[PDB]
Amino acid sequence: GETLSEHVFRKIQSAIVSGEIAPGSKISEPELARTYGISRGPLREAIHRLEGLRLLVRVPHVGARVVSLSHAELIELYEIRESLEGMACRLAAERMSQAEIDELRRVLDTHEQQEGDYDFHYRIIQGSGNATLTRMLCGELYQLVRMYRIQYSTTPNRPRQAFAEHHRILDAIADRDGELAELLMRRHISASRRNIERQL
Amino acid sequence: GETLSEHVFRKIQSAIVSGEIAPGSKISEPELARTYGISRGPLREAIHRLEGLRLLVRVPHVGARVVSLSHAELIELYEIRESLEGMACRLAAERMSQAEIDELRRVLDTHEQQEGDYDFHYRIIQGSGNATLTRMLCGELYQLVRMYRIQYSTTPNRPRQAFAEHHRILDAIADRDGELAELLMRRHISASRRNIERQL
Ligand SMILES: [Zn+2]
Ligand SMILES: [Zn+2]
Repeated sequence: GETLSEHVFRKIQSAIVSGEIAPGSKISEPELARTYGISRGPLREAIHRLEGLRLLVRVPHVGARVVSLSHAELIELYEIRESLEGMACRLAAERMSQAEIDELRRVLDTHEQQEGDYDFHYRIIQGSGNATLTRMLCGELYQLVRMYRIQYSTTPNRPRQAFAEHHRILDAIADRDGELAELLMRRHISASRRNIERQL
Repeated sequence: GETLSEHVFRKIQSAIVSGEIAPGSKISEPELARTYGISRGPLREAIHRLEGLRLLVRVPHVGARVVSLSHAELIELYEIRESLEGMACRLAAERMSQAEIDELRRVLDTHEQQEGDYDFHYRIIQGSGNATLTRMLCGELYQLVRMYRIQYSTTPNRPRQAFAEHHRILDAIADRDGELAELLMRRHISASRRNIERQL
């Protein structure tokens, strides 16, 4: 079972990621507490966790604000993403069983929108054999990625460019070439960042 | 101000890291709740966070256990550490102001034990200009590092070997060579892992 402080966290985290609460919105704490009817005891525990995930920001006199969704935060998020997703492909090419790679191939063929992208990257991170890697990618970093993409959709020709990048990454993992797969993942993540930048 | 669930978390996290609670120890939940006298409402919120940090482990019928401190967990922890500390040096050589580098040089000269190591790595991660990087290194990963080193001290000749490795890393950062500094950091982190492995 979950605690009350955890139920409030994820329901707030979903409203921020999906866009129900706009970026930069001031969080009315006694007001939002009336929406769920729970004391401020465990409520600060929820807000403090969202500040650590850099979904909210602590303003010193005023209180908590939804993150700026700015250019500097985008560079911060894709720096770590490039390093973590890169080493995930390096370990996946080393550790993914054969049957794991064909399953990764099926998911690619069928999807031939942003959740099909999640499916491809999720297996690779899972195939890396590192649970701490999954917590930082799928648990923390992918939450801020999801709310940049909702506010800034992909450009018309991106899904075709990104799909070919996926095929080359999978082919390097199947060939057990971790050095090439890490390099291809970095280019693919860097291409995703430049897409969001062109719409800021 | 902090919440009660957060006060209990850090006091438990300190007892696990320092070694007051042995690795693999079964956590008696109603018993440990009597030690602090707080209901199980916010208590599960503390245990769940420690499982995410992989300091505890959830056993399905029994409950929570202190982490195994095994060889597989050591490889998991130093995989991410190599990638994150490596890119931290790459960004630090790009972004650390001049005055930041001399300050990093002073700390090295004076310390010429495991907290002097923390001081050197802390400035570099701080100099990387990435706050999310600091949260994952100093906040989460360094907690599991601290409890491996307490249970397994350094070998007699390690501080001399590690000190020279620090001087070469700082020299690459001062020369603004991010590619070399990232490579030197990886070798230095890999050397630290092999030290702990020799005592397992
Ligand atoms: Zn993708
Ligand atoms: Zn060191």
